[PDB]
Amino acid sequence: EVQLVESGGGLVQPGRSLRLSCAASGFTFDDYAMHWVRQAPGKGLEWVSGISWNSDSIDYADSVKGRFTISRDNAKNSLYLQMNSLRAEDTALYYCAKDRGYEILTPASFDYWGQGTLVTVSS
Amino acid sequence: FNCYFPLRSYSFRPTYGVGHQPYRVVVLSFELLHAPATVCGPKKSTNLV
Amino acid sequence: DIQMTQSPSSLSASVGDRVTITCRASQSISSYLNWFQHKPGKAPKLLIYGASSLQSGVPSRFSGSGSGTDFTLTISSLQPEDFATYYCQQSYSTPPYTFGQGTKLEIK
Amino acid sequence: FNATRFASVYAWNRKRISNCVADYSVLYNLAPFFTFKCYGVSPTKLND
Repeated sequence: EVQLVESGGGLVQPGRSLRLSCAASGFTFDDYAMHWVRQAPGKGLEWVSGISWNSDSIDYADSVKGRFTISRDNAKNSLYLQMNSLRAEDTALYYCAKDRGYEILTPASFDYWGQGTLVTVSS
Repeated sequence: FNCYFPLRSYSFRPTYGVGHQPYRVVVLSFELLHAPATVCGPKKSTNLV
Repeated sequence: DIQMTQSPSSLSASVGDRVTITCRASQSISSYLNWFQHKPGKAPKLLIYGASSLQSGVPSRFSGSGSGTDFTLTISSLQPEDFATYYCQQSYSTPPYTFGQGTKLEIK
Repeated sequence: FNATRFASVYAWNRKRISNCVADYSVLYNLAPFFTFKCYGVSPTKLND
């Protein structure tokens, strides 16, 4: 019943930067871990990044290391993702899934998911 | 789950306190009744006056 | 562990005396000690089981007492066949049935 | 029981419970709670 609203999607040229916002209101956000994952238009799901309940332990996907950064605002119960140095392969769908646990690297997986937002990287 | 063995073993040890030391109990039930009695206390008979 | 000590080793008395022997333990054993009489020529025999419980068939002259860490045996009559070696044994500590040193008794 | 984060063993968390009805059958009916050791009181008569 929890709500996960995502925005920031659109069409941008390769090499530009943008922001994605994911806001949650149906649960307590101060003690849950959150993750960004990627579903390709013609392939399966892939994990991208995630943050814990507090901004101490942080992880990124190997294919996106050094390019993407995440931020978390517990005051307004939301998180942001900065899209930098975009290339032709980043035109997929992105979800904002909620981890069952509190840390970043735990055997507990994502509990509740949100509707994906479509981004396009082309001229 | 939700299924327990009803038998539990007493782990008697000499290091336990008095409240946990084993105690042997023998209970005598007396069928004291007007029926023909066969268990009798030590007593001497007497001539039939 | 546990260590048992015999304060006396050899004691001299007469046929009409009273003798006492003490056995000390390293720590408390909760009155769980036994007293054994060992004739040099035959099999040893038990005198006292438990702290102060007298075994059946032996004369009431022997008397055991004491609890905790120290224990004592006393003979009041000293009949002329009471020449033997007396041992104190504990049965409470983790070392199973460890015996103390002997206690020679002679009459003079 | 269903808390996301517990405290450390040295700083064990103490919670006082009163002025409510306590359903001990809920804790008795969850499979993952493998270890249920109780001393000084029978688990069956906890409800009454």
